[PDB]
Amino acid sequence: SADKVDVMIIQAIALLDDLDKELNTYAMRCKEWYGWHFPELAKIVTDSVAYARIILTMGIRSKASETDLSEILPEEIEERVKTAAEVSMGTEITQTDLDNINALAEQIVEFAAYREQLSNYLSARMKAIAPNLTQLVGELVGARLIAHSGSLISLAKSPASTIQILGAEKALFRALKTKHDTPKYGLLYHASLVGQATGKNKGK
Amino acid sequence: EDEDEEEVLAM
Amino acid sequence: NPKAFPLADAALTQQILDVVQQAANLRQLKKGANEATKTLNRGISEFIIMAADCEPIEILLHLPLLCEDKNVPYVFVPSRVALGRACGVSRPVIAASITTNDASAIKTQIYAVKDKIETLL
Amino acid sequence: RAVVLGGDEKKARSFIQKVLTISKAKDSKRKEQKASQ
Amino acid sequence: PIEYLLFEEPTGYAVFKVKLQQDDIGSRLKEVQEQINDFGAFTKLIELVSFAPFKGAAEALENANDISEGLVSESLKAILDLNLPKAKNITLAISDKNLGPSIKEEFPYVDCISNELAQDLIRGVRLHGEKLFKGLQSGDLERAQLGLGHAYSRAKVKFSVQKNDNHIIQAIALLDQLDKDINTFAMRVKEWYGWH
Amino acid sequence: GARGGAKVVIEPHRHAGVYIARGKEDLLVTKNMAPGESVYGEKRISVEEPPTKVEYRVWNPFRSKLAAGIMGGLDELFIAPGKKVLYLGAASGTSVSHVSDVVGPEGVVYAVEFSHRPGRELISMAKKRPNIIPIIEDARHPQKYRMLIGMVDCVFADVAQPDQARIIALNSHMFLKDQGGVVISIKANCIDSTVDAETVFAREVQKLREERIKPLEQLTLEPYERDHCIVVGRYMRSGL
Amino acid sequence: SRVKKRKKYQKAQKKLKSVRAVYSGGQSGVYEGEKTGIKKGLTRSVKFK
Amino acid sequence: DDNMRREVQRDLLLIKHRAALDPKRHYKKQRWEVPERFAIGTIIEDKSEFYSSRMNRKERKSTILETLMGDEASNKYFKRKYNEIQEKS
Amino acid sequence: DNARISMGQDISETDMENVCVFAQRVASLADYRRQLYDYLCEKMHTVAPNLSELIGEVIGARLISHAGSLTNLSKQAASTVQILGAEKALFRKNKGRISRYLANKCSMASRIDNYSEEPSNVFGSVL
Repeated sequence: SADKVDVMIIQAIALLDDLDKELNTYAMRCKEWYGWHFPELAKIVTDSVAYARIILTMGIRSKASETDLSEILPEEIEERVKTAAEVSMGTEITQTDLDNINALAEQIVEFAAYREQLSNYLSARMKAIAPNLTQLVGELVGARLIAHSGSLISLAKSPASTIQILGAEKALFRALKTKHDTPKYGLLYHASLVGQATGKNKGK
Repeated sequence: EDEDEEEVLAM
Repeated sequence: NPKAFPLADAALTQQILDVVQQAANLRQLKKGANEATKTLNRGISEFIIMAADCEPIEILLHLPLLCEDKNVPYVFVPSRVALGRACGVSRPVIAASITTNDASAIKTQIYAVKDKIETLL
Repeated sequence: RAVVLGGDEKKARSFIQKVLTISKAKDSKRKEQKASQ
Repeated sequence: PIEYLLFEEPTGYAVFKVKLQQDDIGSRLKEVQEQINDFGAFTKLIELVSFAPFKGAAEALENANDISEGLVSESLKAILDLNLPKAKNITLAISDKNLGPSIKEEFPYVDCISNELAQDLIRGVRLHGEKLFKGLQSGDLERAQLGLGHAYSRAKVKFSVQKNDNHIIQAIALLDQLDKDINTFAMRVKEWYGWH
Repeated sequence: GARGGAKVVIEPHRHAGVYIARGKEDLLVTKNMAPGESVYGEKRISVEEPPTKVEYRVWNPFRSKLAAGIMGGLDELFIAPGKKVLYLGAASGTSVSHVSDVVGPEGVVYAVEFSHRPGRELISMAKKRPNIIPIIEDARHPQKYRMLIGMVDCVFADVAQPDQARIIALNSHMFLKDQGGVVISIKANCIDSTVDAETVFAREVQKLREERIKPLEQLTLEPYERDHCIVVGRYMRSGL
Repeated sequence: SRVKKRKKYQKAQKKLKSVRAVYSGGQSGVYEGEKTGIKKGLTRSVKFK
Repeated sequence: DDNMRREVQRDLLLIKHRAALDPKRHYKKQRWEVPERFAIGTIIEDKSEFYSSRMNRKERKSTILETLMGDEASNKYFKRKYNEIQEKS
Repeated sequence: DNARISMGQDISETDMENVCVFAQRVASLADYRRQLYDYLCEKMHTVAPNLSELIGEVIGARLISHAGSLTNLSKQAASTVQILGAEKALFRKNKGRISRYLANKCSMASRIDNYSEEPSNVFGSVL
């Protein structure tokens, strides 16, 4: 059945990490390239998507007086960007320059939009290919578990001890060879139930 | 810690 | 206001070209903008001479920037035809550099021109 | 403690002992001369 | 014999009134030099009577250039007119001696002082900064200096946008990044549709 | 020596904000406020710390006289993290960038320059470093930039001018804190080539005493420079 | 005697390098660091009392 | 990190005993203790230093010592010097 | 012909939605890359007309980036400029002579661009 293939999950989780890396590099480029026009923004607004949206609404600092950033930013932050716009140390840019920077920012929000779509799609795949696992550990940790082993079957043939320390091999074998205590959480540390526990109960 | 350890089962 | 600044008067130009000829005979002269640039990087330049009639003047405007960063005196002379002739070579020279040497035979003469160039700047 | 080591780690361990003996020899020789003076 | 003091800030012009006059013959004595440092003792000497902030970045740069050249702007001529009594002659403490002649021409009834007694008072105002404004809105003096310093420097240098080659550098490093991503994403599209 | 892909050990110096990179050779190092690029072509050292990739820059004692001071063993430096510094004679970002690194995000550097051509590179460098305020103005007339500078912790003077003592005096009286630091780089040839360097160094120390500046230590900058010294003093405005 | 004093003087120039730091032209080539190392806890400045 | 990795410990020994690495190189006397806090860094050359001060990629190694083993001149000297000391011992 | 008869396994509608949507993202980036390339050529002409004319907009822009700025490039000596592009072969026994010769002219062109308020392309053409 098309709805019970695990090769989609292993690729989706790999794709999702690839998107996060590429979306981050473009965000830095926009913060650097647009930072020439107005370098104080990066310190005020840290979110890459929110940073990109400000450029789309107002391409130039002069526009900051009239442009409204309410839908992007809270009240106290949106006024900080307005004050900084006038007293900025940056240089003016041509409309030819502005056209390509807006194009880059559009790619930020479009990539951010698709990243949210892929996150939902991975949840849908996980709730159909391994519904029982998702009910217990969750979609994100569940998908990470499956991808680490390489297949759903390869994970099924593993004892629960390995599933406990599945993502901590660097620490595990270092400890085993050096007569030291071994890790006790691995990749399951980010499961919701583990977080609810406290102290030594996390290990249990 | 090379002085502390000793090598065995040399191959 | 003009890019080539300060420009030495007629009297100072002859005094500068006198020192250039002596340094040429004593192997204390670097001819050409490329060789002049290296001396500034090594900090072995006593001062720089440039030609104000260079065509275009912009191909030697990196030198004043390097000098002012390094606190090295520099001056412009009106003619590259005259500068190259006094340098001892058969071609025009747009820039020349007097190499630092406190054991030179022309040390007093070099410092005399250097003092006047600082006054010019 | 007894351990089992790979070839590269043995070479790394062999090298560091060679260095330490040379340093000890160079230091002691340096000491003896200054003591003599 | 100082009664009013003029201080220039990045944010505006502040006029102070000298309540008590410090000893002049004993100016170099340590105890009078310590009073300048101590805020509690300094506040007994002067008190703020007027502060006129600038309209924005443009006015601050204009007045920075005028103060740099020892000239009286319309903004400065306004605050001095509002504060200085017309009166024999009112005495105004200013940091710059070059500004003294300019103020005298506009106001024949004010005598400007920039001696060391004036400098010590200007020094104390600079030392304590916003603390002397008693809660009045003067922005942040340190953050305003950064913008004005850049604006001041770039005006003298006549820095212009046309010179910038940073647009070139950002373009190059972005183009090859796009080329890598166009390939990387496109190959995946071959895999995803490759199954189908 | 210190080639491209070589590995080094980074440890702190006795001075705060200054580091040493060990190896077959040793390097003086400051943490990069603007990572990813060099200011004047110096070597950089990357460390992976929890993982973010922090960067460091090499400080060349032959290019910076302050670095030549660190190498020669200066006892007290008032340039330290969280201090405002007035840098007189900031030709470009060669040495101000390293001073900006030491003071860090919380401190600031007031970089004063006169010539316009070096000033352009100073302004360009200052955009990458928000803690640098470039002031393209003559240090002989501090009144022209009194609006731009507040009270400062340390005054560093690298002006290579015969009347540098007056300039250091004028700027300290307005902007320097009581008990503030003063660090002068003196080049004997610039002040008086007619007499020996030792006579010049003694004369400049006398002028500082005349200006209520108490010298603390003096250091000559061989092998990196010839006929150069750094004098470190304290501004005692109350009394000497 | 001329040769004897020549060898005496060149010998003294070597020993002067072991008594104090001497300027020897500055930097030659790419900067390769401090070859003999940096001492963190030693100061050579002359202190005013 | 407590229980520090062996490669870090063995590199800290190289800096401490750097006086013996090269017969021609000598150092100021220094009692170098392992600092409380430190980092391991990799140098980045300038692009203008491609010929003068750049290592080839294959020569680069994760540790300082592994590069030192690669140097053939160093290995030859250590082998000769080591034998002489053992003969005397 | 292949579509009528093939061994490909049909994937879900949600999967097909991502193949197209992901393909739209790839398609848009190619369009923007072409736009940014044209922006580069126009910007190279105004900023560095002499250098862009002599070698090209893309090659000249890479040379500027390796120097770190146009100001850095104009300050370097001719020998350093040649080894500034000796790692991507920007200027590339008779072959070496031209590469050195072109490097010297590139050094001159960068100076006319950097130290002119409104650089022209007249000298780059003759160069």
